[PDB]
This record gives sequence, structure tokens and C-alpha cells, in this order.
Amino acid sequence: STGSATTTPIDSLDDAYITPVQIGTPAQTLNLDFDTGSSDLWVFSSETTASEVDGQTIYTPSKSTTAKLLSGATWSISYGDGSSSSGDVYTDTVSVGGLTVTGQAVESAKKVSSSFTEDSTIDGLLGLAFSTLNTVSPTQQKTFFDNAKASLDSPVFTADLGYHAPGTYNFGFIDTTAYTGSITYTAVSTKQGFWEWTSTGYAVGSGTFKSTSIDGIADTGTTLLYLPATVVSAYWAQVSGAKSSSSVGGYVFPCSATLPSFTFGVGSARIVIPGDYIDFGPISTGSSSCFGGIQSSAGIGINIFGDVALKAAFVVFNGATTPTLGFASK
Repeated sequence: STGSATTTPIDSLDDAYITPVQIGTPAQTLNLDFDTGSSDLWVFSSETTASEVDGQTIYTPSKSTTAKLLSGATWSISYGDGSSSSGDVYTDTVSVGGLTVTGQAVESAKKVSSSFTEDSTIDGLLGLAFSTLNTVSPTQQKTFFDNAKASLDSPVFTADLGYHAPGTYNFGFIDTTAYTGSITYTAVSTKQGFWEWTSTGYAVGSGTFKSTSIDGIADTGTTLLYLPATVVSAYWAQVSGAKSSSSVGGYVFPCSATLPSFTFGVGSARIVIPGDYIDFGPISTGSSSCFGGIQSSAGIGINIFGDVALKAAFVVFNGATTPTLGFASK
């Protein structure tokens, strides 16, 4: 089997992407944030504290003839941006882009933190990291990909995120029309539950490539590119007037700037992030200070190849017995 679904930016800045997901019988379609950095599929629901729902579409298990309470199971998750959610668990039928999994754990939110409430466009998350990170207790549950894997034509999914445009998540096949040149594959460590890999280095603009190992995670659920302070300083030093602002919480730059590109290494291959991808717009409405899309990972404890980086590539998440990651230009 295979599946193919379009993923759409939630706003003009590509702060995140939503993909429609069918849950239950008859189908209830919710727009979920596909997140290769976590492993819980959770949704706003009829059980969510009413004051914490503000415009999201909710899953109502009582209206689904295939929903079953997973007795005794609870879940609770916190994300890198400090947001969180928690609740109980149903199993139900879940389909993405024509690919159907029966008995998928659908984690129903009783509580969500303010940033989730305040984002009316995201109805929940669909985790695509390794199932060892799943938070369901006392019986850990499998991700949608993990459950679908054996049925897939090939045990892979691909992320093709757009810049200011829709893109595609495919399951079970590699669309050879969706990228240019070749896909370069690189080793993955699953030790921390992530799609963790090592970039071979970087360049800033038309500058020379610096060969250096940068361990990090491929994370579709993080907006920005978080890299070591040395790398980030070298990038922003090429933008007149750029500075790290503690009051804003990162690097900002004059909105009048033309940003240089940023290249990262995948083995001997190179992925080029155009400068425009690194612009996240005014820090507040009407400001001439703009927020940068490359930020320091110092104090995160890990480097994160978030959407800023991934959207410059066609990315293969290869879930073979020994997982790997592939990157192609597009």
C-alpha cells in the first residue's frame, strides 16, 4: 500500500504545516501537524477542556463506530518550545492520503497548553519519530508509520515541504519526479528516539564550505534551523545590522536586508537553503526588525534541522531494519 497527502503552511511565514487526516467511522477529518521529532498522535477532542478549545476541529470518539477506549491508558507530552498536552487514549481507524491503519492509538487531549489553544489551525499532532518516544502509559503505543510499515510497498515516508506553498507527505514510495539529481543517504542513530544524523558541514552564502560534523535531528515539527553558536554567528556576521537580542530571544536582522543562503552537507552532497527561507518577518507588527530563521541551539542540548532546512530538500525517512535518511535537492 501507499499514501500521499498534501501538507499546507498554516500561515504566511510557514510557522508549521498541516495535513488532513481521517479518523474514525464515518471519517472525521482533522488537520494535524506531522512531527518527525515526536511519537504521539494526539487530537483536540470532545474531552478537551472547553475553555482550551478556540476554533480547532475536534475528534468525537462517541460518534465513531470504530472507536474503542484503551482502558487505563493516559498520555502527557512536553515539546521543545515549552508547550504541552495530555489526556486519555482511544484506538480507531486512521487514514492519511488513502493509507489506512486500523487500531491506531488516537490520544485524546483533556488538557492543552495556551499556545495550542491560541493556534486555531492545528487540530493535533501526528508523530513520526521512533515509537520508543511515545508517551502512552502504562502500555507504550506505536506511531502511525510504525503500524503501517509492514503493509507499505517500501518501509519509507518522505517529506517534501514547500516554501510559502503546499507540499507533500508520501508513505510507502519515493516519487522520483519530486526531486532533482540523486538522493544522498546518510546514517541515523535511533538511540535518542529521533531521526538523528550527522551533517558534514556548512557554507554561508558564496563562502567556502567548512567541513565539520554537526549532529542533529530531522524535525518537521520545529519551524527553524537550530545549530551550534559558532555556526550561527558565522551566518549572521554576513548580514549588516544583525544581532542576537536577549529581549527578543534570538538573532534579529534589519528587515531591509538581503539574506545570504546557507548550505549544509549531507555526505559529499550539499543542500542550499535560499536566503529568503531564513526570513521570519517583523518581530512585531510594523517593526523593521525581523526574526531570523537560523538560531543557536545552545541550551537546547541538540541541533535541530527544522522546517527551514528540510523545506529546501526532498527528504526520505527510511524505516528499514537499519534506518537511514536521504536528502535530495528539488
